[PDB]
Amino acid sequence: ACGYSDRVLQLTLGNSTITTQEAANSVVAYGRWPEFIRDDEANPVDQPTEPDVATCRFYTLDTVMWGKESKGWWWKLPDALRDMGLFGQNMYYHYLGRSGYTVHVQCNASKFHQGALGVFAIPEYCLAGDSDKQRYTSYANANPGERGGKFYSQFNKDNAVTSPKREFCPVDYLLGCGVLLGNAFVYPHQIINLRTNNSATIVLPYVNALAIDSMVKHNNWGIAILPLSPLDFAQDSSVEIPITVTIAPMCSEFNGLRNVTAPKFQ
Amino acid sequence: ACGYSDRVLQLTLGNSTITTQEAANSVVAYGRWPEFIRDDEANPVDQPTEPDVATCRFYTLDTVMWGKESKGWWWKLPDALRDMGLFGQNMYYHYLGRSGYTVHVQCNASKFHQGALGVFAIPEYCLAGDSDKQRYTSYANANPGERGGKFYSQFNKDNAVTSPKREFCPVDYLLGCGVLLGNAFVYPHQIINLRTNNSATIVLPYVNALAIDSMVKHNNWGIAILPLSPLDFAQDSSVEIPITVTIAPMCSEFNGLRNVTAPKFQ
Amino acid sequence: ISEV
Amino acid sequence: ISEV
Amino acid sequence: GAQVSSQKVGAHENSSTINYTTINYYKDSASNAASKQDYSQDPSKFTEPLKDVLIKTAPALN
Amino acid sequence: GAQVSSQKVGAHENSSTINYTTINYYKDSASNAASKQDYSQDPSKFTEPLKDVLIKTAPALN
Amino acid sequence: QDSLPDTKASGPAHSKEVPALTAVETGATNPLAPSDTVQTRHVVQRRSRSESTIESFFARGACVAIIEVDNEQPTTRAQKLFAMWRITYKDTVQLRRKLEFFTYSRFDMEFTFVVTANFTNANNGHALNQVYQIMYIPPGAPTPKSWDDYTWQTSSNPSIFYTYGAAPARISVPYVGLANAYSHFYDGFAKVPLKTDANDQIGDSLYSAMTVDDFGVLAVRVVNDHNPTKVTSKVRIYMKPKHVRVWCPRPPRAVPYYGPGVDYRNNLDPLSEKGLTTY
Amino acid sequence: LFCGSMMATGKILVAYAPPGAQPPTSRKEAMLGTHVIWDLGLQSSCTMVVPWISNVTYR
Ligand SMILES: CCOC(=O)c1ccc(OCCCCC2CCN(c3ccc(C)nn3)CC2)cc1
Ligand SMILES: *C(=O)CCCCCCCCCCCCC
Ligand SMILES: *C(=O)CCCCCCCCCCCCC
Repeated sequence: ACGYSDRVLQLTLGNSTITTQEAANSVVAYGRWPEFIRDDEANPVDQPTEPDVATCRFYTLDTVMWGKESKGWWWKLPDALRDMGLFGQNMYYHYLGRSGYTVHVQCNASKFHQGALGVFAIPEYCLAGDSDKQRYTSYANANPGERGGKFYSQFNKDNAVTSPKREFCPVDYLLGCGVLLGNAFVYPHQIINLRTNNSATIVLPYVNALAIDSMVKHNNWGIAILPLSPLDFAQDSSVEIPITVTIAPMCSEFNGLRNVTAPKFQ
Repeated sequence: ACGYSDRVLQLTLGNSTITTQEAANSVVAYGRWPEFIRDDEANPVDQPTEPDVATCRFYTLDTVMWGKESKGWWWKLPDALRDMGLFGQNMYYHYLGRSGYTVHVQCNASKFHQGALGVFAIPEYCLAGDSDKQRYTSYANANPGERGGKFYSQFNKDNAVTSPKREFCPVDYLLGCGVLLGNAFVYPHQIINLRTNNSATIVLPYVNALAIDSMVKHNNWGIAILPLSPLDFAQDSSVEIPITVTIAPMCSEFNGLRNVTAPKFQ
Repeated sequence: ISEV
Repeated sequence: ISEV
Repeated sequence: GAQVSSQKVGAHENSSTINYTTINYYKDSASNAASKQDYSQDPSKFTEPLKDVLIKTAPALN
Repeated sequence: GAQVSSQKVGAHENSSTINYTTINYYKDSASNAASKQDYSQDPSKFTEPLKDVLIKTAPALN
Repeated sequence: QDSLPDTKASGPAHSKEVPALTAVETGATNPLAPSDTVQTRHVVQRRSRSESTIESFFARGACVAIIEVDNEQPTTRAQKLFAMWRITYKDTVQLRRKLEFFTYSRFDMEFTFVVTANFTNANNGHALNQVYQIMYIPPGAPTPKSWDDYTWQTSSNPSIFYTYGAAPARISVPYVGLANAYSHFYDGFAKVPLKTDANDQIGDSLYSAMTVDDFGVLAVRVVNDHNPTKVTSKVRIYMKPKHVRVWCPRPPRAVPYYGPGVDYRNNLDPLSEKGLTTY
Repeated sequence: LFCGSMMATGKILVAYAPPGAQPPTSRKEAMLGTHVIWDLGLQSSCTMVVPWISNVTYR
């Protein structure tokens, strides 16, 4: 009653609040809300750290621009947040860390613009590489941090054998991983179709073969954003609109405290 | 019953445990155990961060050496812990922070050594300066971090007017602050007298004119260690034994989260 | 037996 | 039987 | 220890419920055959992961 | 003479307690298989052979 | 009963209720039935999904390996008097693709062994029936250097002694994972490069790979001392997952596999040419 | 176990760092993980428990 709607949401976590007046409802991945490790599923015996409001709040990543040639963007979790305030510090000071996430993807335009973003949350998003060499992508390349990576329309094999790039070569219609993109919809997702909605909101539970794992060694969720339908406007052949990704950790807990991990990203 | 004693203690906080077989009981400053801010004494309205085991554990500072000429050492809290793991990160990411402390001072020798350490926990330990210029000690000099500062047997006025040192000149019998050292015993304290005990253990409550304050701008407690009776051994005129200070934050809570404070210690 |  |  | 269940009879002989008998011979359950009596479930966690699940005759967006 | 016991079920099929049946065919118990239902015990005769066994929070030597 | 829902009789409509319209942007599939959009009759439905249950889908013994072992005069150069295979479902493609519809799995495993043999050469006399030893060597255990060295003593490792000509050998394996479920996909590394490392090889690892030995090996040999004439044998291993559970669905592999990970190399063009308005 | 003379005294820090970071080279780094400060005295021996802190259920 009163005047409520499927399109207007307010998300509040910690000292951060997001408003949206053009949502397309919101997704809870696999019907499961984030939760803490239960005593009967517990494995590390040491008393956990639960930083609560200091880590479970909204971090906004660097904005990417969507234009007519944009083939797509990808991110990995927890990696995109490794340098995010106290969440990042907690991740690198503990051997173990589990956390769920609220993902809020932002992209507004105008009633005369056109285009549709496919936003996909993929469990264990293993990506394909550069080379004749199998399973050879380097850690530093596998993990772009906040920057994320991109997709390509086709497979350019990194030829230079002698001093190899050791990078991923994610081809768009193959979801960067040897499968057809049209089936990516079996993964938790939303579509930002510009005539309908400004944004997508996906709530992610911790998903793993274990209750807790190494956040530095292993990414749990991949965020893939691909243009299902290309950006278009009026007749201006070189349109560009911003896409902004804001992500919040949820029910974060950490075990195995010691001196800080300093990975080598060179 | 069974075999228990005033001299043998085990202190456990977080993933850290201290044992001692030669204690002289332990002091709880002003009869008050550390506690969290109560709702009816609360002032900042934002939901606090309580890092618990990740910050409320024992940090061991760099060891100092006690020799026949050692006039004394001093430290300030929270300053001595500003770079200590996740406690330090929480201190610098929040405008407000309150915390109590367990202070454990360590100094063993042998039944043939001699000497007595006066260990004092002082609320608001304002120290005296260098100069003709009053209240002129610089922030970077007022705050030695983990290193602490020292005492002097006498007042050497920093003469160089033109490019002033802006340092403290803490004279030992004046407790570095214009009073007589013999009265420092009205402050919470223990004595490490080497024929009696290896160590001192003082539990400090948060003490302030406010329930919570800026930890970066203001130190709550000063730790002063002065040799009440000089170190002596056999006939060897240049004896030296280590003093080690281990400190644990207790009931730590933080308010006012934002981007990290990076003070200039140059 | 355990006839279901 | 001897079902335990 | 014999376990008795009804068969789902497809082509019925010209001759009602028919049964089959099972006995486990080994202590380790890994050694056991497959019961093949498998319960199903709703697809909704996949077909409808929405926080506000709405009814098909109403407007999806409101 | 059939003997019926519960299996400790590890990986559960998508289909509760499952059982297995045993029968001894021979008069000599040496011929029998291994029950593998083995009870355990305290290590104390090895970890603590002390005439006065003391409690861990008290001083070992007093 | 396990039959699917009956079709309800549905008549004409003139209303403000519009099941036919929706918004896929939400992430949802429209829950429609024939009666929401056309007039339907009552159908008592008897069909069922019995054969497409997870157990029924995997309830089949699939070929995962062909191990070849020779029985001949131990000469002195690289021979096949014994062989070793790392246990995996990835040397073959068919079962691999089926398991990979899902991210995680948990199950017991049934192994069946078909052994075939033949005479390698035109003729030197013949061979008396062979017994084969299939030994499981879990990670950590001593691996054989010689077809009849002490490791084959098998005091603690499980071994099967198969007689040629007998019904194919069969055993069952419990769920043996270090985790609560088997990961068909692992987006991570076994090691992390640290800023303080000496060479930057200390922290190097294969992407997606977890443990170095995974689940160990099957060492196979002919227990028989060699005949004068050589006999060559092949052991075909059929794997069946039983008492199966699976989590998190995935798109099936659309392009040819290129090694143990998700890497693709070529034949990246899975779909045929068909005109937009052609039936 | 301290097998020194009874006139000998000392305090020792023994520690356990769960995997993932740089293996400790300084007491400063070691202090930060699981640890016991052992004081030598009449009770001759000290016990540090290495708690089960693992990602996998079995190593
Ligand atoms: C590498 C990718 O594949 C997997 O993740 C994966 C996961 C699970 C799998 O299950 C196999 C694990 C059990 C390994 C072996 C355990 C014991 N085995 C035996 C043992 C004894 C004998 C005589 N014969 N076989 C044969 C299998 C196999 C592969
Ligand atoms: C429950 O099983 C009681 C009834 C037993 C009937 C006779 C079973 C004959 C088969 C014996 C199986 C022995 C397996 C080791
Ligand atoms: C107890 O065993 C009474 C039930 C017997 C059930 C039938 C057993 C059939 C197997 C007979 C075993 C004969 C062994 C010499």
